[PDB]
Amino acid sequence: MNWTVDIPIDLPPLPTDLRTRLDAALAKPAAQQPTWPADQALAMRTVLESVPPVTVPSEIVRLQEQLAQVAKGEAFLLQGGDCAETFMDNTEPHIRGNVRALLQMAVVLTYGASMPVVKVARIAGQYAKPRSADIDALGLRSYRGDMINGFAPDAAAREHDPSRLVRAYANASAAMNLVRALTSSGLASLHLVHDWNREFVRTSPAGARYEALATEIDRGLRFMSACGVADRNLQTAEIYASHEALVLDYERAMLRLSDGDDGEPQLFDLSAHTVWIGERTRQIDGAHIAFAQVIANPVGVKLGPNMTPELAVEYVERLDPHNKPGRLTLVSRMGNHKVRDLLPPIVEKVQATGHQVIWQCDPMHGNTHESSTGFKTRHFDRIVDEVQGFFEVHRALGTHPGGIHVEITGENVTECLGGAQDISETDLAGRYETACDPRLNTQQSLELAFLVAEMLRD
Amino acid sequence: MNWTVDIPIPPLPTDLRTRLDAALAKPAAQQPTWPADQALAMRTVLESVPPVTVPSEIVRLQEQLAQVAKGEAFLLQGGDCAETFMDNTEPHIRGNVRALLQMAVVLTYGASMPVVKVARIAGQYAKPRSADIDALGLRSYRGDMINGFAPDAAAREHDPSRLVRAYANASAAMNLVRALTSSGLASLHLVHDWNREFVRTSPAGARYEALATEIDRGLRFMSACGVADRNLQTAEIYASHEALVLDYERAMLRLSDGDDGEPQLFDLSAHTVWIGERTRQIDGAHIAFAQVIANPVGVKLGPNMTPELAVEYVERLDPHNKPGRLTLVSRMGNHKVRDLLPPIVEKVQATGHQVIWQCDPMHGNTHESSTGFKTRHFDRIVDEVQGFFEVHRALGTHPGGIHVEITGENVTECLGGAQDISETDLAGRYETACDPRLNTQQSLELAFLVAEMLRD
Amino acid sequence: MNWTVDIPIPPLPTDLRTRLDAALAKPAAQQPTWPADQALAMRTVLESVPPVTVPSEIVRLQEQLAQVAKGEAFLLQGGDCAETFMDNTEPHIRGNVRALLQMAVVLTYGASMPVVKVARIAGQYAKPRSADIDALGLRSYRGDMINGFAPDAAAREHDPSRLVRAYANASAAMNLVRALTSSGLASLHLVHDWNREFVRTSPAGARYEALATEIDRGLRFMSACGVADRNLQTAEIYASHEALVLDYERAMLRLSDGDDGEPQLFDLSAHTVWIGERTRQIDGAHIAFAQVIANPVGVKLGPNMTPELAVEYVERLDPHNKPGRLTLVSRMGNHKVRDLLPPIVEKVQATGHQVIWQCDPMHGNTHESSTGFKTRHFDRIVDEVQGFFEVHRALGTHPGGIHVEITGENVTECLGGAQDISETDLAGRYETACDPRLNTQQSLELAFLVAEMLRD
Amino acid sequence: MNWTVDIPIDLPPLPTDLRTRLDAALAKPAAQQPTWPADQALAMRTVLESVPPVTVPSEIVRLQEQLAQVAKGEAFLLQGGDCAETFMDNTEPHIRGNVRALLQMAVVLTYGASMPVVKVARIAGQYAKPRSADIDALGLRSYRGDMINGFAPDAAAREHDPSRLVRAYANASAAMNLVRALTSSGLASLHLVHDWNREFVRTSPAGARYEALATEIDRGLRFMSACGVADRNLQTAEIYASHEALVLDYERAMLRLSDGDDGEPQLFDLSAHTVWIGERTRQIDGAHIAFAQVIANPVGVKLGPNMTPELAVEYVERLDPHNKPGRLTLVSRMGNHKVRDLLPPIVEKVQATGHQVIWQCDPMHGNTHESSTGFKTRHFDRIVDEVQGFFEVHRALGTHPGGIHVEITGENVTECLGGAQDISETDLAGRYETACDPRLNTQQSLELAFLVAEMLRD
Ligand SMILES: N[C@H](Cc1c[nH]c2ccccc12)C(=O)O
Ligand SMILES: N[C@H](Cc1c[nH]c2ccccc12)C(=O)O
Ligand SMILES: N[C@H](Cc1c[nH]c2ccccc12)C(=O)O
Ligand SMILES: N[C@H](Cc1c[nH]c2ccccc12)C(=O)O
Ligand SMILES: N[C@H](Cc1c[nH]c2ccccc12)C(=O)O
Ligand SMILES: N[C@H](Cc1c[nH]c2ccccc12)C(=O)O
Ligand SMILES: N[C@H](Cc1c[nH]c2ccccc12)C(=O)O
Ligand SMILES: N[C@H](Cc1c[nH]c2ccccc12)C(=O)O
Ligand SMILES: [Mn+2]
Ligand SMILES: [Mn+2]
Ligand SMILES: [Mn+2]
Ligand SMILES: [Mn+2]
Repeated sequence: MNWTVDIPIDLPPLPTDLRTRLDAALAKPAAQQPTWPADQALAMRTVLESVPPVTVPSEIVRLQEQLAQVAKGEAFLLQGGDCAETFMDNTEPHIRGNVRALLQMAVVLTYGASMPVVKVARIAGQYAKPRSADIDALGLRSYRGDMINGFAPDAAAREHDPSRLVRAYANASAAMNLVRALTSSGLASLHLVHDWNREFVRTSPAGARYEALATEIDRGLRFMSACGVADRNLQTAEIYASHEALVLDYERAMLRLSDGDDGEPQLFDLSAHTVWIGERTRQIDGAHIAFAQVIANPVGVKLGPNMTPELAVEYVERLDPHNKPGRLTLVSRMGNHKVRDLLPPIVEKVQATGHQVIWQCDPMHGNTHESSTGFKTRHFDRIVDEVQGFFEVHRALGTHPGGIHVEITGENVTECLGGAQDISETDLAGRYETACDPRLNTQQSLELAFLVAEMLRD
Repeated sequence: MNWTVDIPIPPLPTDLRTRLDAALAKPAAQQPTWPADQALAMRTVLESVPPVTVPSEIVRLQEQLAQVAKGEAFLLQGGDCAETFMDNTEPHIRGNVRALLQMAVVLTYGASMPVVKVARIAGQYAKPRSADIDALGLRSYRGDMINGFAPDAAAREHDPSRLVRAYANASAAMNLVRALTSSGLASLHLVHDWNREFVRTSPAGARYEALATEIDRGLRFMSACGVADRNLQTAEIYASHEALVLDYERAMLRLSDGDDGEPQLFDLSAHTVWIGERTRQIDGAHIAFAQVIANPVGVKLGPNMTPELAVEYVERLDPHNKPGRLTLVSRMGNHKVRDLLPPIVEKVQATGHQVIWQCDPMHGNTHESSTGFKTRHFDRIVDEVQGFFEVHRALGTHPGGIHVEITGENVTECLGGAQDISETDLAGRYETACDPRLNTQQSLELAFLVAEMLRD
Repeated sequence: MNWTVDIPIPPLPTDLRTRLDAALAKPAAQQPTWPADQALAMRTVLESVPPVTVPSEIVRLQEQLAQVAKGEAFLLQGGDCAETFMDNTEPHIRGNVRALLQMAVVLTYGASMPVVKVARIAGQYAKPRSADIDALGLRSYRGDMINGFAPDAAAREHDPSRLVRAYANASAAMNLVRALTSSGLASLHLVHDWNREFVRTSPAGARYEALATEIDRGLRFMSACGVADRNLQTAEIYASHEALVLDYERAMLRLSDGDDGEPQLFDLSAHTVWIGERTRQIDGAHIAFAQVIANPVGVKLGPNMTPELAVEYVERLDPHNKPGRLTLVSRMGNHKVRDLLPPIVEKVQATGHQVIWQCDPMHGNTHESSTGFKTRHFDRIVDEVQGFFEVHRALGTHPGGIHVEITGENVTECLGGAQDISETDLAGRYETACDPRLNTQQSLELAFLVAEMLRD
Repeated sequence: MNWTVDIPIDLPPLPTDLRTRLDAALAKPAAQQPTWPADQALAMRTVLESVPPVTVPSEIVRLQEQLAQVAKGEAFLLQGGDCAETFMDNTEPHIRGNVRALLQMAVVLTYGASMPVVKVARIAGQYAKPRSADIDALGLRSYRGDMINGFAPDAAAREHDPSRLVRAYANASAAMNLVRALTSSGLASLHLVHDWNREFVRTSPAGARYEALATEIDRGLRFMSACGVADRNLQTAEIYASHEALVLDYERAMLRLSDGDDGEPQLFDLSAHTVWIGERTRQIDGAHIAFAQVIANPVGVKLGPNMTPELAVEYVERLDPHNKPGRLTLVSRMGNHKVRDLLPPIVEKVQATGHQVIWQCDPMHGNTHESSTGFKTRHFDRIVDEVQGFFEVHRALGTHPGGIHVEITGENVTECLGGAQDISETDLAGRYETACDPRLNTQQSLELAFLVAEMLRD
């Protein structure tokens, strides 16, 4: 009839002082919010206020410690996953593939950087997106991600449905459960992950190019074993969860109070470990920035080509008022043709504040174009070149190129042009599967890690 | 108040399909009565969801249960009698995880060997009933996977959407159990501090002070010897429930890769499951389903168990003689266990198979109070574990573990303990959706008492 | 019966040469009387030999002694009163190492904190004498570094070749101590098994059974919690002796590299040394020598110690306020310790320096038996440690350690203990070349008793 | 007067059954023995029978386990030190230097081999040597090593002096004490040792040649740390002690019985962990081979160019009668011009026995010549080439090139020609300090390790 099933829905409030501060923050204007009825939103938030959290505060405190090391130039941040997760594709094979692809990158980057890599997935919550246009090319209300409405090009599917708040949480908690299982039970074994990398080198069209570094890494691993390193710390990995904090109904409902066995109680957003604010919602006096101000999680802000040095400093002063290294990550996405010019005066001005942000490169979102064959796509070479320029900016300034933020999948999709597979405009039509932006496929994402490893090694 | 999910629009190896079909074609007791087409829709949803557990965890559990079977570890299994969707919250889950960990510390010290920790959690949403009409003249409550606790006819109708609600709640609970155990709740030193606070405040804490202090001095000894808090920071808590609703269990089957031997069916709704008294028909679907899955399994054994039938369970469910694959869960009643258990243990031991012998001291010791509550006396619960130990000591066999129903809540559900919970007291916080649980103090007191059994 | 060694045919920093010269120019008590030119030849040999210890070990010991001084570890120091060349054998060295380890296990459990293990070994070859003529009318025996034990005049002549014989024996003993401690003698589980055998066979083993079993259950708990035998397989035993013969100690000085701060003189005849009652003249060469070397040092404090003099030792020997650099070693007599120690501890604590307070319960409790033997009563030895603990408990200060004279041999040298060694018994195996030692059973019994003091 | 000092000398016997077997073995003829009086030898043996052992049996059992792994192709044996230790040069700086030089080699070989390296020093007992001629070029009785007589060209010094048995033990136990201290207290820290290697690359004349591999190793080490390997297993190293078992008075006096907490009591030679029998004393029916037969230690036999395949098999049958992998090491020293020809039929015949020996290359003792300027010397290139040929023999046969046995020192001596320093015949006169054969100096020994690492990597 509909080919759906309906699932029926049937504790103490947050402290009054923290709620008072939250309410003053959320009184600010919020861009890009769903347009569902307030009373229905309230009902769904009330459901979510009672569910088990996706993450817990001690994990977020640990992440914060590891991100402080990144900010101080003593680790590197890898952040990667789908552009937009869908409920339909939130499956074991797909989750496992994206976790594998992230781990494979991390091995190569760890060796290249000669320092720890903090692994943060875009996963278990990346279900909401902004739109510039409220009507899409089919004359429909725009798809806004599965937390808000449906991808299917159908008017009914596109109506904003607050029950998707609860479907999002179910999907997020189920995905996170599996990410925890996979990372603690042997998928994330260093030797197993490297074996996958060896197979990539064996079969890639440009594997000859990456053979030398792959063999080095292999000889590094075998050296560890030769020296009598026990495989204990090598058996499991930590993968943290992240998404864009966009739908404030969801994020506010997933706020919890820490139990104060750590230093004192505060608000954590336990929908994720770390979240970032996007280019379309980072209004300095808007609700998203004010929400980020109130929560204890590490946070990031996207910085595009219109960014000024002065506005960047404002973000730093609002979001890192206590000068905690790693609390704030500034995520540059300029375009490969602009990054070398636009980034330096922003970095200089922010460095002069005495604060220590993480400088992270997003080489995807500034390098998107439309193909002749009608697909939204990005060229691999432009993605690579923005990271190259980003490294050059930091090397010239003596600052730390702190990490990358990429959109990838373990699927063999045909979404970005180029790479060693030499994906063409024609090829795009084969497996163009993204519900939003074009992702690096599993080979392209690994090839990028090898290339960035060589940047790190210089 | 509906959320809504879409019904999704590589085949099993032929032999596994054949064997699964044959198992599920056998008669199955205690199944919900809902329409086949609606059940199919829900199963098709569940066949696509992320699993609650993964096969490598289950293989690890099997290794650790083999050590139990060989007399080199002890099995602690505990949690709610029935999880509810309403009470599937962070505080409640944290409390039950804490209560299990607290027990495990005391039992680990008492046993002088590792304790395998298995929660009744993230799936324990279905129960059998002897009668389909209850004392109020309603269709019986069968757990939140099947129908609703509320005493009205509409709530008690069997609703297949509860299959998917059960999974949602299970996966969210399991996520949190993983987080809590890897991120410091399960720190050995933190858990023991809770035990010290119990001794401080219990009415019979004087009784348990000496052993508590011994444990404390054992922990400090580790630190004194330069043991780093690496192995001590985190714990493994496995998930278990009664495999009852075969619509749910069959939909949560996944095929392993052939990285370990050959491809097998794992039930990834849990790490380990057990078959109950009312569904363990030797030629029934539940026992046959258990034969087809790779998980470690248990079978409840009540007072009508024969030595010969016990051997037949062993031979059907442990056909490859894999130590720890099968757990036999005695629940006899404290007045019967000493008499009924020995000839069952003797006969099974003579097979050359190595089962885990596990004591369930709850389900054989239930009575109704004057004040109308289903309850159990603490002293009878303790005494069945005592008798169980005596049976094994006399035979030279391994008293392998306990299976108890507990909660971290301060409920008033079982009589007695050091709090001396009375029939009157029961009315205060009788919160269980099914059987009476040991509250958090009673569960810890039981662990101290069983530690003293282990030490003798 | 001579082996023969050749006299070997970068200058100190000027300030260290100046300070060493000034120290050694001060008056030195209790020195051998042998010709300067012969002493010089021997020192020149010793200036070229491989050191018994190395500076990084001494820096590590200093770190571990700082933890003792801060109340976070306990110091066990024990071995022969006087090592002899004749008894410097594998069995004897192994026995004394075993006896020290056995004590350390019990004390570690009792203290609930790490025990720093320091043997009187690999150098303890020289002793002071109050009288230069002994009861037989001979020149007194002064230890094998100086002259011979045999009661005849020729053997008692001071012989500087014994300097080099002492080093040879020391370095050979230290080699073996290193081998034994890294290669399984010092395995925690093996050492505890020896303790279990003692409880099995001692006449008062019933008395110590409960604590022995507690310790056993503590060890098994570690294993149960999945502690790997990595940290448990090996132990560190440091070497110590009284720094008495300044010809020997000065020849065994080596200059550190400047990898840790600046170059310093280390005495590499040992890890730590102490200055005795008869050589601790505040303006004498021994105290000045101790000021110049980087090793942790101790000073013996007897019944005539004032609080003011104790403070002067602290200020001279710990001028930089480095916790654990100085150990003050109380030896008062069991009848005096409670009275004499408190005002010394109070005054020193008020300085803001953190010394190690260590009990030597032997040297203040020596008497002569009817049957002619120098002996000590076990009960008086125990009682001085008891009083020492009482002094510290009353003051809120740290009873930091003990310094005892023990052997792994079944000798008959100290009266009493559970064996009830009598005056008659003494004649059986009175084997010490100087003071009466606790035998292997008495030394272990003492550790059990001091563990109970630690537990109160 | 003499410029010496005299040191005066002042327990249950070994079991009667073991002594009976020992006496039957030592009844055999023994070559190259000192000629001191029997009654004086007996007195000195009686002294030594009572001294603390240099090594203990549990260490030797552990070595045997690690050598079994070498024999099975899963580890590599490095054995190195002075040709002849002297008492005069048995000092802290010299011992420390030789330990450092061995460790430096081991790091490079571990990385190159991608498997553990068993580190065995020629040290703490290498005090005795054979001679072909009983009169030397000065018309004196030949120097036979400090255990027997004195190096000084003086008739009195050259008389065989049994008190040197006890001086040898004193020196051995003092050296071993220090080797234990150094290896457990931070000299043997992996990172510290590698830093020395970095400094060598910085300053060697051919450091450009070895820079790439040095940097690889550095990046391997930093990878370990990046992956969160704790520096516990990396802080200390095991260095075992070895010498040629030549003077049977010494070796027999240092026999001890194991305490039988291991499987059963037997005779261990506790003067060392492992000993070998030389080319001049390996008579198949001689006392040295029979002594090696009776002791439990791992043992080696030198095989020179006159070796037959049949005699090699005889050694295997006498010395490894229980087919214990690693118990026997066969140490080829052929000459670089002969090894490729002479070794293969020996390896083939021995492999066919079903026994697993360690095949170890001694590239020194077959490659010695006299310079025009009068010095006994070896060319670096010939030393390297014999190891090269040795590897080629094993690669062709599918057998395991199991290790090397070299004569090295941490001193900057001028004893072997060539290397990157290009040591000439003229240069030899500068620091020719060996009491017997020419050693690789500290730079040459490290350069050899780099070159053999490249052999391992092929
Ligand atoms: N693909 C998902 C299926 C899903 C994930 N978590 C839950 C929880 C409860 C029911 C279904 C699911 C979906 O379409 O939501
Ligand atoms: N486990 C040690 C690691 C090590 C420590 N120092 C060194 C020096 C050279 C090689 C290795 C090591 C080992 O592999 O022996
Ligand atoms: N206690 C839960 C609340 C809830 C609603 N949807 C989900 C999804 C996943 C976990 C929990 C929940 C209930 O009433 O079902
Ligand atoms: N880390 C060691 C543990 C140990 C090993 N053997 C012994 C013997 C006695 C006491 C302790 C130990 C240590 O704590 O010294
Ligand atoms: N007990 C020793 C035996 C001995 C003789 N020379 C040495 C050298 C090193 C150690 C011991 C010995 C003694 O009588 O001196
Ligand atoms: N390896 C863990 C140690 C541990 C950590 N937390 C707890 C709580 C209760 C018992 C033990 C542990 C283990 O033994 O399970
Ligand atoms: N160079 C050494 C010095 C030596 C080494 N060990 C001992 C023991 C006793 C006396 C001297 C030495 C030598 O010439 O023997
Ligand atoms: N301690 C882990 C090591 C590790 C395990 N799996 C992976 C995968 C990719 C990189 C590293 C690791 C860590 O460094 O995160
Ligand atoms: Mn995107
Ligand atoms: Mn129940
Ligand atoms: Mn004394
Ligand atoms: Mn040589």
